[PDB]
Amino acid sequence: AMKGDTKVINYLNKLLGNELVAINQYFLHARMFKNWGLKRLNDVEYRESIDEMKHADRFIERILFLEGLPNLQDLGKLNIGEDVEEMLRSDLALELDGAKNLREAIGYADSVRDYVSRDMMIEILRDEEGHIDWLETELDLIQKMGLQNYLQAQIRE
Amino acid sequence: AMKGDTKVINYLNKLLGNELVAINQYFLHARMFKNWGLKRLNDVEYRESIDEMKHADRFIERILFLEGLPNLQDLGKLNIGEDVEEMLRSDLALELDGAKNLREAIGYADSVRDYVSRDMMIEILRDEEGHIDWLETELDLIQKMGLQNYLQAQIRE
Ligand SMILES: [Zn+2]
Ligand SMILES: [Zn+2]
Ligand SMILES: [Zn+2]
Ligand SMILES: [Zn+2]
Ligand SMILES: [Zn+2]
Ligand SMILES: [Zn+2]
Ligand SMILES: [Zn+2]
Ligand SMILES: [Zn+2]
Repeated sequence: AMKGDTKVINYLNKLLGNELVAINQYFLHARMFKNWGLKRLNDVEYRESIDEMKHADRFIERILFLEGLPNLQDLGKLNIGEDVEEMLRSDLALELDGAKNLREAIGYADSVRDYVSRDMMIEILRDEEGHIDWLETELDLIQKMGLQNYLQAQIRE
Repeated sequence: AMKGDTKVINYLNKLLGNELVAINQYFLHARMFKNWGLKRLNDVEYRESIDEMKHADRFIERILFLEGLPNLQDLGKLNIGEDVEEMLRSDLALELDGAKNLREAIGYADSVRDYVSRDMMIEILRDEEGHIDWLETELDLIQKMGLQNYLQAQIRE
């Protein structure tokens, strides 16, 4: 029961849209992984999709508490990718942009004393840095091994 | 293990994108309803969101079976709406466009003897006509009652 900063609400709406794009992209990648028998990749995607759903729910709850309404930007075109490397590299692109947006939002909410919105986003950003670390690590392994050797290494004994 | 019609795959990708837009919009509406204490509205949304997730999964599975890959169009801007009538009227707009697209796809898959894709979409279209009926009925009740009386009538004894 309070009216929040108008720029804070706009940030929260931008960030919510980011989470929804990521969840859509996870929906497609999971099924693609599963079809190729890539169970370890599928299980990480699935698990991170749960993280993002939790973030979106937090955003919407915060917007509603601030007497704002959910109102999304153009969510654009997804770049789903055609092979595993491209899929993970697209995910990394989304994640790095989302983290950039989160930092910007955090700086601004902090600057205007919206410390509840700030603290929620800080928690979310910690989750996203974990997502980034995972992607970077996998992509570095694909570069080291070559994609086909990497994929062959996912096959279960 | 077969290669499907290229236009059939493009239809399936278009229709999949439709389902993802609808699921995003359900995610936002559910939480908005829940916040306003509109439990009956929230429960229908939630339940239909489950239908749409099932449809998207069918589409992706069919695309993968046809040796296609998931590849989405611009999913655009959602019109979330600012009051209950606007929210339901936006849902009706999505649903009517999605049903139009499904009929078009059904006619074409039938015309090229892709009767498995045709039959899957027919099943999906039956679900969507149910969604439409529900929306139209609620919207007719809002017109009859006025929105405020309608909303007051949702309140639980
Ligand atoms: Zn992914
Ligand atoms: Zn997230
Ligand atoms: Zn993430
Ligand atoms: Zn490379
Ligand atoms: Zn809705
Ligand atoms: Zn559907
Ligand atoms: Zn529907
Ligand atoms: Zn009206």
